[PDB]
Amino acid sequence: QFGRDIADTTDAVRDPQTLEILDITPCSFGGVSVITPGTNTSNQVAVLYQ
Amino acid sequence: TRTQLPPAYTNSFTRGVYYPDKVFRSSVLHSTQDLFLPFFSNVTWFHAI
Repeated sequence: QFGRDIADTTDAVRDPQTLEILDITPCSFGGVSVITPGTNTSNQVAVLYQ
Repeated sequence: TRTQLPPAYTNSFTRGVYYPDKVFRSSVLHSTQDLFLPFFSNVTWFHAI
């Protein structure tokens, strides 16, 4: 009825209506960072998603 | 009129493993605790001849 990954987590599931196996992937997660020239110089900044 | 004869014996050659759960697992090594048949154990044999 279920699958589980080696991270102990429920990776996949059987649909009760269609008995079709479905794989889950979490909502996208992102690492965020900010770059600056130094406040005593300029305020334009660039952003980086890791 | 049947004849009866003392029990015979044989050996548990690594059988009696059964799925412990209804969960799909793959490419993995996993461990459990339950009732299972001990390997290499003296086990009884009967016949009807």
